Amino acid sequence: RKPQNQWEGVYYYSGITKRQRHLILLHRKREREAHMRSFNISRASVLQRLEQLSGDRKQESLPPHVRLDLAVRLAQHGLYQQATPIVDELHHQKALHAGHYALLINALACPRLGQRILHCDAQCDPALTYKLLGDENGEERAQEAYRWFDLALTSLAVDCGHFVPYLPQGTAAASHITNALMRTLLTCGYTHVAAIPDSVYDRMGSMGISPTISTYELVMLALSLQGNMVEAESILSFLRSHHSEHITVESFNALLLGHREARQFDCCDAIWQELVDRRWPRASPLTAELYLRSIMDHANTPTSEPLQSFANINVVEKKKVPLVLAQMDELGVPRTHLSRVLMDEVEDSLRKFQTYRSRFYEWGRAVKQFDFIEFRRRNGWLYDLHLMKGDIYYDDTRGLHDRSPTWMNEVPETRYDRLYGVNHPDIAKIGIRRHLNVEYVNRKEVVERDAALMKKTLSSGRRLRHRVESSR
Amino acid sequence: RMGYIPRYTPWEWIAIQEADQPLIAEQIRQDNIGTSYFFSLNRYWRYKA
Amino acid sequence: SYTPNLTSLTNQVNRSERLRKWGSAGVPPGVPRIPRLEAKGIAILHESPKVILAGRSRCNNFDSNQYMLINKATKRCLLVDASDDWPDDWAAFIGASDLTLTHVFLTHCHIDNIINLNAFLTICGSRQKQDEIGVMWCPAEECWVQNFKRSCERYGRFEEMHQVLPMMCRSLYTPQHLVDPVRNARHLRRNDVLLSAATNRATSFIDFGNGVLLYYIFSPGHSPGHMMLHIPTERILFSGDLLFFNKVGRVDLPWATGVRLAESLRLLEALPDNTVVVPGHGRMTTLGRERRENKALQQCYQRQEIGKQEVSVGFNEGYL
Amino acid sequence: YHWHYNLPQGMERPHSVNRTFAAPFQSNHSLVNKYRGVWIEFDMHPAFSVALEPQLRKLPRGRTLPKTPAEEVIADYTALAPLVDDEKTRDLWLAKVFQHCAFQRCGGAMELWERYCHQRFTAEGATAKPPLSLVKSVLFYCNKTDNSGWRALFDRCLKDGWNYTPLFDTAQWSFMLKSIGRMGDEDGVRAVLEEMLDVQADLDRVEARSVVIALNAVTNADVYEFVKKYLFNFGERKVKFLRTTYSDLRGHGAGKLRIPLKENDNMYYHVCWHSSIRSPRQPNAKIDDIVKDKIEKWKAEGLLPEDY
Amino acid sequence: DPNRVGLNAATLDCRGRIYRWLRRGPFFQVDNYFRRSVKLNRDGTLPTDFVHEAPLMRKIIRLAHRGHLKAACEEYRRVTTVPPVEVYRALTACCVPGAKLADAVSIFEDGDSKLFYVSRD
Ligand SMILES: [Zn+2]
Ligand SMILES: [Zn+2]
Repeated sequence: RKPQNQWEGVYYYSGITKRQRHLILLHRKREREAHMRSFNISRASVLQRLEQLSGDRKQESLPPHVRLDLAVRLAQHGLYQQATPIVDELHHQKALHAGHYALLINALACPRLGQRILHCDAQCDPALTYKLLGDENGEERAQEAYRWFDLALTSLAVDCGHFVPYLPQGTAAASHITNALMRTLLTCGYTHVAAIPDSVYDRMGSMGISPTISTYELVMLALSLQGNMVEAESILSFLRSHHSEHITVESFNALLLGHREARQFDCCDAIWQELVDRRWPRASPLTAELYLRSIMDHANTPTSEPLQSFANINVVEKKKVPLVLAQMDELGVPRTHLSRVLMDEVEDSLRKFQTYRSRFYEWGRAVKQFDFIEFRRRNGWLYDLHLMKGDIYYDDTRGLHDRSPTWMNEVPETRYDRLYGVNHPDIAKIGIRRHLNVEYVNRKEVVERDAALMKKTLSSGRRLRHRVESSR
Repeated sequence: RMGYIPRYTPWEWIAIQEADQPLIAEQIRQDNIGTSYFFSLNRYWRYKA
Repeated sequence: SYTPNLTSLTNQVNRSERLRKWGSAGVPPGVPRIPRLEAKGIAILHESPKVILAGRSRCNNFDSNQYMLINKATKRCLLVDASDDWPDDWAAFIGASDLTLTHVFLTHCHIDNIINLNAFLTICGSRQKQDEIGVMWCPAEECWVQNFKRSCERYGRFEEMHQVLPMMCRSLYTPQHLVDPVRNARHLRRNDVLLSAATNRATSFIDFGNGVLLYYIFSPGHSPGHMMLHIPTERILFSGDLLFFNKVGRVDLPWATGVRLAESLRLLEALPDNTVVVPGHGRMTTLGRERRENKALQQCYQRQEIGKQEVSVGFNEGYL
Repeated sequence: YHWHYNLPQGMERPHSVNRTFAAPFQSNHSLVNKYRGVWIEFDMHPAFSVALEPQLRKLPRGRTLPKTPAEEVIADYTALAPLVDDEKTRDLWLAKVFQHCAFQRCGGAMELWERYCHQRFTAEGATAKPPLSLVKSVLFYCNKTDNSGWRALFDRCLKDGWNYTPLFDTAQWSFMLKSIGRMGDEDGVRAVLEEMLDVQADLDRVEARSVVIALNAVTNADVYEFVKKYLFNFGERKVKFLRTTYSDLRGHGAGKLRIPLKENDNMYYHVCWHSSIRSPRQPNAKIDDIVKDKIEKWKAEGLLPEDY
Repeated sequence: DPNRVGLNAATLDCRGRIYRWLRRGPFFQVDNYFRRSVKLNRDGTLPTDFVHEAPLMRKIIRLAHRGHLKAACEEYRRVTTVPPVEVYRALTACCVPGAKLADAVSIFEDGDSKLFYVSRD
């Protein structure tokens, strides 16, 4: 029988229909419309709230907390220009305090516009949200964040009016506003996220403000977005040496994000395996999102030294996805807290690399194998990548023939059968009888039949020799 | 060379053979709750012990 | 069989006829080599004071036969249709009998005749090292030596595919190679005989030595060039594929004419009945037995008597 | 021919067949966990659900069908539904009794549509838009009891109307086509099948007993030629299964249907012709002047003589 | 329908049916007996409503409400049809006063994917 290929994989169904990929694209466009509809309804509500309190309260002065509540809601929805006359009169009336300034600068980073950018524009990539928030007035919001920081430190000197030459730089309010400044500057452009570890951090050191754990995590996230990993791991190495009790999850989230931008996928594996090992701080769904997206960027990355001679090699990195999802079940990370863009690619890796025991008993049936061949024969133009087009270290002088008796042990049956007539002058050296040298099962019976054929041929040849010359 | 047959399969050829065949989900064998002392041997008759 | 063109791949009956003949495999199993088991020895068929006929029956899985004429005086041997699955006994037989292999006679150039011809000239040519062996054949078989590689693909003889035939090499009847002046084992074969279709009883013979003449007879119909061997002094007729025991050759192969085969059966009616006809397949018979109890010869003359102008006789089930 | 044992037994070349060909899951058996029914999408606010909880108890919930007779839940909506002052609560409650009267086949539940919802949705160019759960429940009801009121509602779901046809499931079209073939509307079959092709519905996954009923009621000549070009839109696996189901529903398995089919043999012979086609093998003015010039010649030749 | 309950089998007549019997999977008798039996109905409801094993379902709920977990697990092994939602509600309520989480998950995992999502409640 013709042999079957043992290095050919079993035919199994790993893929989706053209209707299903269209229906995934159609359903994902509906919820992108739903988040676009949800933002503009609430944006129009805060703009109607602004014009109501400006028109009907034209001469009646509002209480300062209502104007403070509307100023943070304007800044959260990306409307920074409608909020700066509100904060300028609240600072002039001296109604703002230490916590109020940190509330306004944290609102200036717009955590309502970033929610629309995440679900609709950035395709649920948490690294791309910082890259896309910098375009909607990134330099303009950074100047007002620097201006409100100068408004804050001027107010803190009034609010602190012993430790008198070391106020307000030694208080908790100075670092809280400085942590609010670095959080707002991360949402700005590339010129301002580069100024966080260099310009803002040295200004905090020159002012003598003691940092906190949220200070270092935003600096590590700022160095993560630049792509500088030799400095980002050094800050956590300072935190691993000195302040190890206060390390939260966001330092690990910066390093998982940072090696994803630098495309060092071997490093981001070791950070995830470290977080599974220590199990403290707890793995957020942002940890599972940043690590699984680094797998998919590594899986869709083409290689160029074999130049894809047979297939894509990096697609084997999606086999780790059932291992990571099994680790999320024990870490307490719910897999339903994953984004819709990532969950389609996670289930893409699951139907390609996962099988159950009930399916493994039925996946090799000849009916399913021959359906795979006919479906490749009928429509292979729709789903194909090709159709689109002693001890040796102390040995040096070896001791040979150490009188080890091979006659105490018994291996007596090593008889070998060679072909008849090797040195015979009548038998030729080359011939088709040379193929008898490669035969193992019938080695004894073939060469004794071959010797009996060659002995009778040389006997009949030499008896024909003696008959012809004796007759003439 | 004229007859070079490698005695080690290359890293590209190993990665192709691993990427073509799927994994079995019961090979992870993780367990954190414990053994069902009352129900696991008395489950439904098709998938029973 | 033939070249798989576009209409042969898009035909359903090509996929259906390959299911009927060979079952679920669809590929025809070839004609393999006979192993060193189930193989017999070389027999001495005839001994005469002039020549000696030594033969071997069923030397291929085509059930072909291998014969050799041994001249007693000149010590010169001659192979007829050199196709043996083991041409190593034949080299040892001529080496132990002090014989000189000078020529190889070929009746026709089917795969039952020239499958091991390069093996015959290499093994027997190596023994004379411690004048080369000639090939006697008819140039009408040029169409069958071009399709020798096609016949080896269908019958599974892959080891003899990539072998240039020695009769295809440059002989004395061909223009010579103009090699660079800065090797004639394969460039020139001086010992080569091309037989002519104008075969008569006067001059169309081979002088085998000591006064025996091998009259070659052109008798097509099974093949374009089919040269029998007739020894009138010894009553021996090597018919090849023309006449067997109670049957004749096939016509259902290319370049095989049924009306040419009937004319080939009529040109042996002047030979006596005790002429022992020695076919290429099966058992040997006499020409008088085939004139009495062969239905192919009986149908050939019955159609001739009732007035058929183009008498067409021939087999469709038998030997190649 | 083989591989010898003293040779190195390495892999000759790797084979990536499962990554070059990504095959979707195709089984001849149907899915054992599918709902095989019309979903209502009950999305009530969680304050009226616990308030109307003794009234919603006798109503069909998710994968649960209570056997309360339909005349009691009609009387519950007759009295208690004017008490609740919420528009979408009464519409979602009315969708459940329309679903409850469909499963028990109560033909008198169409009075509830004319009582409450006809005047504000389907009367005299109403600009109000009904919810999707209400349109799905009344179209499933009118198809179950073979009511003729589906035509005014199906015309409202077009692209200029309510535009609810991209929100219909594949099981909604299966119950739709079964009722039109039972009542025998030739233009009702064509207007739905043109809508299903315009909406890009799953044509290969409609119920096969539903298609062969809607195709059996095709008797008009112009819509019969529409079926001939529409039959190529199905798959080759689907069109060979439409032949086997239509041959059994008119043959031995005629008792599976509630009412028997009518004998339409010109649709039967065309489906048997179309299934065999998809399966593998196993100038009048110028011509009339030619003939009149010949008869003119034959009278001159004498071949066509006069009276003797 | 109580009188139409029962499944008839074949006789393995021809040689081609013997070769299919020798080429069947590991679960061919128990799988085809499970699919010829109870399945999801035309209206979409469960096959829970079975007449012949109805008081057996009353026995398990009677055993799981009194705290007899092991006896309720023993009578659950005797079922052939799809059990109702009320037995899974009673079995998981029997595991809570003893904090038996491993038994309660295996009760849910039996009816989650294998028995048409009757325990997903
Ligand atoms: Zn021949
Ligand atoms: Zn022959």
